[PDB]
Amino acid sequence: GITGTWYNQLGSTFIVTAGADGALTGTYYVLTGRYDSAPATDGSGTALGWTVAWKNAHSATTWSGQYVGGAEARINTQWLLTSGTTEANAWKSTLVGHDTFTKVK
Amino acid sequence: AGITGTWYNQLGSTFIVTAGADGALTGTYESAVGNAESRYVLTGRYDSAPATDGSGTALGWTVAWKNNYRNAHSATTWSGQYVGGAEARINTQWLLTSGTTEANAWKSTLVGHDTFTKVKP
Amino acid sequence: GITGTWYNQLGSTFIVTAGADGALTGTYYVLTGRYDSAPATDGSGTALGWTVAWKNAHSATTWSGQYVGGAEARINTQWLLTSGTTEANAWKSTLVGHDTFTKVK
Amino acid sequence: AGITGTWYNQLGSTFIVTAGADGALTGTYESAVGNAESRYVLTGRYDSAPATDGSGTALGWTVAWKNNYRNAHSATTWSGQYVGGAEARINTQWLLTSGTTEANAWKSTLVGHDTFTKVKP
Amino acid sequence: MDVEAWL
Amino acid sequence: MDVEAWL
Amino acid sequence: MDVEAWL
Amino acid sequence: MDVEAWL
Repeated sequence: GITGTWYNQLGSTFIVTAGADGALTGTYYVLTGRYDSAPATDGSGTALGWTVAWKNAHSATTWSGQYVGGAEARINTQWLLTSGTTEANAWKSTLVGHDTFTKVK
Repeated sequence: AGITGTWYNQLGSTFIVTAGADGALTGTYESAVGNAESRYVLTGRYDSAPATDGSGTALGWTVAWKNNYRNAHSATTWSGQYVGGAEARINTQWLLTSGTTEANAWKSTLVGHDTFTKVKP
Repeated sequence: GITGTWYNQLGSTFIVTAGADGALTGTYYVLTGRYDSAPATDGSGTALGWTVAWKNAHSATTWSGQYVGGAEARINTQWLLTSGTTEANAWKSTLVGHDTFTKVK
Repeated sequence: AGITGTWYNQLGSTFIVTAGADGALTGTYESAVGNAESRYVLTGRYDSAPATDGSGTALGWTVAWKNNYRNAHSATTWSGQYVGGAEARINTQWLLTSGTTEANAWKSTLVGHDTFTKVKP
Repeated sequence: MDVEAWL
Repeated sequence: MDVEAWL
Repeated sequence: MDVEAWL
Repeated sequence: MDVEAWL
């Protein structure tokens, strides 16, 4: 259910392939991550995460979340965006937010 | 390539990370014991052309907590900066998401910080 | 624009009074916080935050975000929910998420 | 009431916090200098009946970065636990939101950790 | 936050 | 994340 | 993250 | 938060 093209709610497009053993690969820029390739059958979503380094914006975002299947499939996430900074500015180097991905724009 | 090698926290987690030439991070989480049964794949990305004025190197990685023996139905991402030198660090924030029902999805993600060092505590 | 009743997207109801000098008071349980009582006139939202201690669930949530005015007024937030735990469990004591508040259910 | 008093980070911020009997937190951020021009109001809540088995006390507070002299159009919330004893701490995570346009709202919130101690560094 | 579910 | 705005 | 404690 | 640096 994960392999394919995903759209966030702000324009962005995520093309991902989910490998049999847990790999996520694709493009957002190169993306790579991992997912639970044997999720529970108890109604739980499928845990996952991926990273894109923005190379050059000297920064990288990680998305952490879960895939939820069905007619209205979603990947529900929260993200951290860290910029390369001086040590003086390191305290303010990470932004946080959320993204909801769906199979249609 | 100062990222490549073994990194620890003061909880003493252990990660062995290889940084590839154009931005790939690969490697593993290893238990204190270091056996396959507690080993998990790590993958991520880093800025392979950071500013060379002392600024940090932006990076991130993910571990999904499934291997050939165990499955915690969860995954953690770490987001942060590598800083080199005699007291090298990877300074991070992490998000740990568990697979949950839709009713519990609101409480699926834990957050915290992690400071990694090259020196085993 | 802040004073009044707000609804998140999951049921919850937030009754708040914004005081002239930056105080937020009200109920969610008692709520208290602060807001920028002289926001910029450059299209920026109004920064704010508040806390509710859940007394007893031995926990407290902080919401951090901004008020955006107009016909479709919103308070857009992200939250941290910390539980009281043993030291052994402190590493996993804080959940993160987001909430969008609107003036209608 | 072990929460009440002055708390510091290793960035050395200074917060003076008063914990009221049934759950109120009040007080101020104070600059290194301690003058009114860099003083900001803090308000929050804490669990006034925590587990008494050594567990932490859940709490949170907010500072909006406006006073009678300055306005940084932003506010920080800290969420965490008070732990008492000889090496008392308030262990927290924070969210710092700036007022932004709708187009920049996506990048309005910074995140990090803060460890508070009673001992001025 | 789903408050009613938490409490 | 508004990627196009960030880059 | 206390990985050993989580697993 | 480095408050002194932010303000």
